[PDB]
Amino acid sequence: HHSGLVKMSHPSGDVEACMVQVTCGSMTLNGLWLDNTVWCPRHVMCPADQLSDPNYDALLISMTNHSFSVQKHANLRVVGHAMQGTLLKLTVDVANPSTPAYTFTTVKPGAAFSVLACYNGRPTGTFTVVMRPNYTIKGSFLCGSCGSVGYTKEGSVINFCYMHQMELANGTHTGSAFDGTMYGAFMDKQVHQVQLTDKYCSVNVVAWLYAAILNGCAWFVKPNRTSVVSFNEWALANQFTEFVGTQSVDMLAVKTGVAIEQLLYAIQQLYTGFQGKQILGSTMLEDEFTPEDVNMQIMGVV
Amino acid sequence: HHSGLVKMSHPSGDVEACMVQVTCGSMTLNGLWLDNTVWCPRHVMCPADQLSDPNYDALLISMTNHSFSVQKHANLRVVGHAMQGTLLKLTVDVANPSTPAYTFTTVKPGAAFSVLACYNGRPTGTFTVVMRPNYTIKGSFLCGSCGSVGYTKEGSVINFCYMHQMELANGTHTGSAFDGTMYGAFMDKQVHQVQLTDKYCSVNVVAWLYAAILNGCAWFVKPNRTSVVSFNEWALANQFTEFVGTQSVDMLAVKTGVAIEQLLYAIQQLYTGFQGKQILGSTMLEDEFTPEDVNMQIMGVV
Repeated sequence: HHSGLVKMSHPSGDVEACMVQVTCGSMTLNGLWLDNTVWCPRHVMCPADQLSDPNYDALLISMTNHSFSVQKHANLRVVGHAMQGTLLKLTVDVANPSTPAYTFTTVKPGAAFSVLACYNGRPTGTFTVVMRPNYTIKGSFLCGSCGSVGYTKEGSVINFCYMHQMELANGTHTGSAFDGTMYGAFMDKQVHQVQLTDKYCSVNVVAWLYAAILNGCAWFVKPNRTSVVSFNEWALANQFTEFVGTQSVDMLAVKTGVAIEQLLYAIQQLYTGFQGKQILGSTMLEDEFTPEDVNMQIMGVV
Repeated sequence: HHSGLVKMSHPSGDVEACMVQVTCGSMTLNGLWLDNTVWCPRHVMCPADQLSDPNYDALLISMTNHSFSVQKHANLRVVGHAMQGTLLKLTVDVANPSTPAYTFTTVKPGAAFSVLACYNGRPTGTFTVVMRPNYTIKGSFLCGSCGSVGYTKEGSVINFCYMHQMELANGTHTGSAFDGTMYGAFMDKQVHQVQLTDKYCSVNVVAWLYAAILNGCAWFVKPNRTSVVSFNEWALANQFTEFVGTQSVDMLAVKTGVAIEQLLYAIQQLYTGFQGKQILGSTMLEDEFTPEDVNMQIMGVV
């Protein structure tokens, strides 16, 4: 029985109309054109032959407005340049007439967001990811994809949360918030960097087990219960995040009549082994679907 | 090590500008507005209290142009109505100024395509699926989503291949081609229908194993070989599709130096058990990624 659960992205049209190409010297990547501002990663200033441990403060000073070329696939004349953390803020002379209603925000581990992968200012695909507990995402990014953006949507308002910067040695990806900070302890330097350990997102595992119940698959449900506090102590020893419930999890508990604390116990047992049984066609726990995804795609509740 | 492989959809903007709401009597669903034509599922004519085994020929005759209301979220005046298989073809007085370059086509089992899920003429998410060997897809569709469309893209040209019609008892979905035929032996009737058995898509499994090698995971590779002909005889007895190679598979064979016939042997062995080992973090074979996906997302080859 198919769960009805898929990796679902926001429609990308509104963001598509905001993507531009930014070139500086030997380097080309993507930017995001909102109002009179173009945001892009600051390593566009960096000579393609010196991306290792660059001095961005000095590269910045060396640039003038004419050092930047912004192109929509039109030329947008740059009339101002600034650096905020790991991002540039270029002011251009034309405001984007397709600028949507938007905010900036910072996404938290466990939460999902949509990504528009672009090359040369040209959108090429969209996908959705969860921010891992070690502040990477498991994306699909190649050379020339920096500046691609990740975003959520609430109603008509687009909440930009991510601008892609780099790949780590283990094939996962990270980038910046639009306040210029990198997610995690990462730096936009092409050198060896420690990576924090990943973890299962307990809340998303709970969501997944609820999805299974909503699909009639409930063999893992016993009357036994672990409290939230005792789960969280267990979790620290076991590479799960600590669980923090939400209203969306409460809704699932109500629709199913199965308590969070019964699924926490179930997780503790399934972690040691499924024992031949499957769950929604899987033999390991799934933490890539959020309580919100389950509520929306299975129950029609946004 | 993350493969770099994700479920990737085309950017949806071009199709978003083609979606409308179609209402007839008690029923509302989505349509696709290209040129002066709006396509939508024919059960929009069916009284919401009689969707079981309807007589569409008689419902059709009972309609006039004013029986249909088309709305873009504008009102498009209907000046012609026709039925082609399981689809209506409404002619409207305004041509869609955002009509992209397009074709119609029919997607084949194993092949991937992007879906724009809409409700009330309003796009709400996008995702990508593979056409299963029993001519269902594992989608995420609720009431009011009929008329959502699936499509591929070649360059700038959008190839429409699917208009959503129904959910089956096992939670999978099917619909029509734009020639009006349903995929498989399905009928657009809300009654019990046999369902063919699903199968692993051998070609996509081969793609997946190649992806694993490209990510450094090659323990399942032995010098042993099964020919294509002997695999295909095995496959019929084992709920795999018969394998049919393509140029995109040949490219992967060349990049890796590992022959198709070595991975066919590997599949025959992994089918009986992985034996504790994993493959790209999975303990079962994966057939949701195509040779094209692997070439594009891992190697930069379209």
